[PDB]
Amino acid sequence: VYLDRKLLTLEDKELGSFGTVKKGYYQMKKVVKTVAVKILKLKDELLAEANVMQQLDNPYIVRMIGICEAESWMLVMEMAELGPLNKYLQQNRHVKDKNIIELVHQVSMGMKYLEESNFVHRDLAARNVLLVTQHYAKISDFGLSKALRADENYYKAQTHKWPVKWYAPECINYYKFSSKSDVWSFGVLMWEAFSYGQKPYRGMKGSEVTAMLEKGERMGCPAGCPREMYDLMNLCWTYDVENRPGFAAVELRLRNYYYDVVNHH
Ligand SMILES: CNC(=O)c1nn(C)c2ccc(Nc3nccc(-n4cc(N[C@@H]5CCNC5)c(C)n4)n3)cc12
Repeated sequence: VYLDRKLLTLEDKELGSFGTVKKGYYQMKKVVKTVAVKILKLKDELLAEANVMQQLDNPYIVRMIGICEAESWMLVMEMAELGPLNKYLQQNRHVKDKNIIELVHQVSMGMKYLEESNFVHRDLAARNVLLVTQHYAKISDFGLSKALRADENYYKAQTHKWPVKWYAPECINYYKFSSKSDVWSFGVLMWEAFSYGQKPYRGMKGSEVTAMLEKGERMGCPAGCPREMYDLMNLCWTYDVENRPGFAAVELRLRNYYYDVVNHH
């Protein structure tokens, strides 16, 4: 878990600026590993974030190499070279619809695993999906993540920063976070991906988003997004937690549509 700082080389320039994200290199048993490092420069939160990641083992989740306590607290992770999914899509507007399905399906596989492992992500958004390649997505940013209690299906937040546009109505109304509330967030993530990284509920206040959802209104279908994918987004946005599908059902719908699109092309 605790890394040797002598074996870590950080780059001067930062990838993003909580703290900062920097590129580095970790001298391993034989090969040198390119890493992305979360630098605090909050400590308990970074250690809790590292503890969650240490427990996760899935191809569609960012792997943590370890933690290092130096001039600042550091979270060292395997590098996903292409960066955040939203920024990638904003910069590469010609990514094909089939490719977008492939990527959101990968996110759904990672989330199906998280749900099976009884962890709630609580910040599932396109800015928190990183690309290894144009055809390989991983989920990152476990800072708000919680291991569910053995006797409960949800995490109850004691007191209300929250990305409200990604949050299910029960998160807002009852401060209850479950895998079903991550399904809601995943619906918003699908909308962002098919909208090529555009922000959801454009120009609206958090209170206006709450009022809109309460009226039963939902975001429209993004340009070029297939009806089947929009139908899935709307299903993720099922107001009532009990009637909302879980990730096993969401991943299966995506898997089947993806292979239908693959074999049609
Ligand atoms: C803010 N800008 C960036 O992160 C970023 N910009 N560019 C150009 C990048 C290129 C590669 C990677 N590669 C990577 N590979 C593995 C892990 C990470 N991580 C990033 C976060 N936080 C960022 C804050 C919210 N979501 C992401 C965490 C926790 N891990 N990044 C990240 C970035």
